[PDB]
Amino acid sequence: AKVHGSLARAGKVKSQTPKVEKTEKPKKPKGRAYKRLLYTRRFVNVTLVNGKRRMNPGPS
Amino acid sequence: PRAPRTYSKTYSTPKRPYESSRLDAELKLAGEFGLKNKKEIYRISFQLSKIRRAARDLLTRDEKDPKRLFEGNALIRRLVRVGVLSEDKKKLDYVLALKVEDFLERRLQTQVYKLGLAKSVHHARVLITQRHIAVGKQIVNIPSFMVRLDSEKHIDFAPTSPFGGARPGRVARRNAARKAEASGE
Amino acid sequence: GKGKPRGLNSARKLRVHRRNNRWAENNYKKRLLGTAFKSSPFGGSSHAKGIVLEKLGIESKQPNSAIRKCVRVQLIKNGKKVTAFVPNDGCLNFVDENDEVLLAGFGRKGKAKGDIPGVRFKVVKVSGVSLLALWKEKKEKPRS
Amino acid sequence: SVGFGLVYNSVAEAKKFEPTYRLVRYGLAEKVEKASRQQRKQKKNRDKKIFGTGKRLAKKVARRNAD
RNA sequence: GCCCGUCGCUAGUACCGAUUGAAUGGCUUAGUGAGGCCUCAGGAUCUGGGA
RNA sequence: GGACUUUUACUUUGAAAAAAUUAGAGUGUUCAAAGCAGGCGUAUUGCUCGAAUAUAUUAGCAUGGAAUAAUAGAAUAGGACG
RNA sequence: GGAUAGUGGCCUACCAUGGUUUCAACGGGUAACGGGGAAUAAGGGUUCGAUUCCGGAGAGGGAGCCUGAGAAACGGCUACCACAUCCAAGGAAGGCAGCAGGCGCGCAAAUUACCCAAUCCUAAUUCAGGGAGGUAGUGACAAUAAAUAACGAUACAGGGCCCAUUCGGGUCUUGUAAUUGGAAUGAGUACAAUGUAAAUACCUUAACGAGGAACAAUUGGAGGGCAAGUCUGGUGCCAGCAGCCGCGGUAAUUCCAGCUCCAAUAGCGUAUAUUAAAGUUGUUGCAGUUAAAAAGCUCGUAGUUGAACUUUGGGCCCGGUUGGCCG
Ligand SMILES: [Mg+2]
Ligand SMILES: [Mg+2]
Ligand SMILES: [Mg+2]
Ligand SMILES: [Mg+2]
Ligand SMILES: [Mg+2]
Ligand SMILES: [Mg+2]
Ligand SMILES: [Mg+2]
Ligand SMILES: [Mg+2]
Ligand SMILES: [Mg+2]
Ligand SMILES: [Mg+2]
Ligand SMILES: [Mg+2]
Ligand SMILES: [Mg+2]
Ligand SMILES: [Mg+2]
Ligand SMILES: [Mg+2]
Ligand SMILES: [Mg+2]
Ligand SMILES: [Mg+2]
Ligand SMILES: [Mg+2]
Ligand SMILES: [Mg+2]
Ligand SMILES: [Mg+2]
Ligand SMILES: [Mg+2]
Ligand SMILES: [Mg+2]
Ligand SMILES: [Mg+2]
Ligand SMILES: [Mg+2]
Ligand SMILES: [Mg+2]
Ligand SMILES: [Mg+2]
Ligand SMILES: [Mg+2]
Ligand SMILES: [Mg+2]
Ligand SMILES: [Mg+2]
Ligand SMILES: [Mg+2]
Ligand SMILES: [Mg+2]
Ligand SMILES: [Mg+2]
Ligand SMILES: [Mg+2]
Ligand SMILES: [Mg+2]
Ligand SMILES: [Mg+2]
Ligand SMILES: [Mg+2]
Ligand SMILES: [Mg+2]
Ligand SMILES: [Mg+2]
Ligand SMILES: [Mg+2]
Ligand SMILES: [Mg+2]
Ligand SMILES: [Mg+2]
Ligand SMILES: [Mg+2]
Repeated sequence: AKVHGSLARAGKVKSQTPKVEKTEKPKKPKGRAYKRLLYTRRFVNVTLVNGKRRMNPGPS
Repeated sequence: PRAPRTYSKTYSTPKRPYESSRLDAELKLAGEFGLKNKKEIYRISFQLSKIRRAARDLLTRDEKDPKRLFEGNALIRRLVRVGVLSEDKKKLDYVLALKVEDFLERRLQTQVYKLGLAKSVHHARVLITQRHIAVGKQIVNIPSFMVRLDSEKHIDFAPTSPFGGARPGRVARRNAARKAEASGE
Repeated sequence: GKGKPRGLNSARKLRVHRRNNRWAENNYKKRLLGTAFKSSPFGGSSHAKGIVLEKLGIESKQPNSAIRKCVRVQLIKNGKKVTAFVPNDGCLNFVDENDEVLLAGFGRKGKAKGDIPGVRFKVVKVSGVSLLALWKEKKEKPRS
Repeated sequence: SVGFGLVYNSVAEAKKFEPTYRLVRYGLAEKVEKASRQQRKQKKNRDKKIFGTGKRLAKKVARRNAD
């Protein structure tokens, strides 16, 4: 159908979302130590069991 | 015009990419044996798979068939050699059984921990890859060395590094140089 | 027994017969006609590089409403003229007419993507650099 | 460290049966050095264009400088 | 509710088609025919019938 | 050595058989991908195990089989044995 | 008969009318060198092989030939065609699908380096020559091993556990911690010796070389398929996303971001092709009343297919290889 529609707005929403700079955080261990940190997180000490289990909850 | 340098890969990847259960399963293993990769688990189950294959293909040949007896014995005597296969189950319907942790339970990584000497599967790694501990006088820095049973009695720190005498080495020797240089003259 | 001759010498019938019906397979026919090499904008090859003629504003298909921002490209090895998609927010700002671009497929075995009608390709690079990097900021567009 | 060793019955038998780079390593042979292997190639090839001695071609060219 | 076709707009693909249209490649009629090879001659010269 | 022999298919074992690749034995390249090494003493005058096996089909060759499936035979007897 | 090294329509005379074909001749196509083989893993298959070994063909295209034991040779010659270089304009010269290197072409591919030390080749030959070949450089083609951290103490918090009339912490550690603590090691840097033809790296190893400002892991994804949020801010059928289904028109679980989270991790996305899934090519193994599909009907050649029946039954001997009960 129509092919010469406007082009004015190309790059609109990216160029109007307010920047927020990344936040500086602890550096995560690479390799083994990470698989390690997961194991203890995922299994060893556990966290919750609300109903079952959740992995990225926020306000609950 | 030269002979091909031959090679092969040593690992294989899960058909299903995201099986929640196999994933939990895998991560635990890593956590138990101080692995860094899911590949290090892939590698082994791949070794296991082919072993199981040859074990299958053999056990369909007649009992007391030449190849079956030759290659079958050979297979078992290799497995027992490293301490994966139990002396009791020495007849390859339990090679056909077998399973991964039996293989895992035999890496240098593990043995260096299992009998004291490290008190952490991770410390176990770190130590090995840092030129401590050896098999003979021969130092080994590869965590997946796989301890050949009759080399288990000879695992100990190397005659070099600390932990086996012969120096503290630069990071401690730095502090000792800081004691007779500040306090004294 | 239905159809297929079960006989012990009927091999020749059995092969020929197959030969014939392979032609009802879309990939086998495509391969042997060489539709790849004959028709089809790209040479048979995986990507191809052309020059930008006009910046277009393709309106999407239903039930979507959008203007989809594409480029008419003239394939270098070919002269063949083709319309290609310029992905991610902006990027139509990266191109400009007469610029070189590296086109690639859309992952649909020929066949248009979603609400973009007619378009069977997508842009991957301009002036030798990559829309992607440009989009981020890891790299910059060349002099002229 | 594992290496390989030899020990000749005499030093005239070593000097003759040894690699000529080995007698060099040690100190019992001079490294008579030469032009780049490619320079020498280009030596040959220039000589290839000359039939006979050469110095005869000098004099015929000494005449050239007159004409 | 669903729904068919002409008709009208935009874009795309292929078809037919004056141009006895165009291009590349492989074989090839007829005509012309290089060059080496074989052969009939030849004889600058150079010796004992040959070179 | 002479004199003659209905043709086939199938299947068995076997010969002839490149290496590298593939399967695979032996060997602790520090592990491994590899490699085809290496291992023992008198480590001052040498001892020694290796460098396997298997697959290699269709065709051709060689041999065992005689089921399954073809073929030819004796009826104008121009038959078979002597 | 001639020709050839020699058989042969190889060629020539004479003579004849033959040779191939639905069991597919002949013709066309091939983005065709053939094999050893490669990729995919229930099996049966399907796809691929320009390319390390063997065979073949070629040297810009054709033809011709000299030498020679061997070439219809091209880093040999002659000619034509097509390119194309030098000139004093008279002429002369060239053949990278050798090694590098340049243009072009394109999605697509590295040094105008060293050496004959090895491997082997050739010559008159132990010696010379060898861009064969080896060496280094370029090199995330593939493939292997696997660093980015390890251990105590302390500050509460716990979960334990004995007791609980009730403070609770104290022992055995589960670990979340915004002060701590000394330990360890090669990434690198570098005496040295080793390496090597000479070097470079590797293996060795003196002196150096880790605390968050590193020596600081990535690549995609977080609605479903599909493992991980209904956080916060933005936009308002726009911008964009979405292999497919679908999201976006003002509280977006899909966009643009921040935070947090998942998967694989020195590697991860993407495009194209192919394979498995696919019993959606079906010999194994498909489907055809109504979903795609039985020719209106019968005859019929090729083709595939095609009932039963002929030495069976019984008796005797010989010598093996496993297995038992004893040894
Ligand atoms: Mg059809
Ligand atoms: Mg839809
Ligand atoms: Mg247009
Ligand atoms: Mg072209
Ligand atoms: Mg030279
Ligand atoms: Mg000379
Ligand atoms: Mg005309
Ligand atoms: Mg056989
Ligand atoms: Mg062998
Ligand atoms: Mg004749
Ligand atoms: Mg005729
Ligand atoms: Mg046919
Ligand atoms: Mg071709
Ligand atoms: Mg080939
Ligand atoms: Mg092929
Ligand atoms: Mg080609
Ligand atoms: Mg040739
Ligand atoms: Mg060329
Ligand atoms: Mg011709
Ligand atoms: Mg030639
Ligand atoms: Mg050349
Ligand atoms: Mg040549
Ligand atoms: Mg002149
Ligand atoms: Mg070249
Ligand atoms: Mg490349
Ligand atoms: Mg030489
Ligand atoms: Mg001499
Ligand atoms: Mg070279
Ligand atoms: Mg790092
Ligand atoms: Mg640090
Ligand atoms: Mg990220
Ligand atoms: Mg989920
Ligand atoms: Mg919102
Ligand atoms: Mg939101
Ligand atoms: Mg988000
Ligand atoms: Mg992957
Ligand atoms: Mg079958
Ligand atoms: Mg079906
Ligand atoms: Mg129907
Ligand atoms: Mg009918
Ligand atoms: Mg019958």
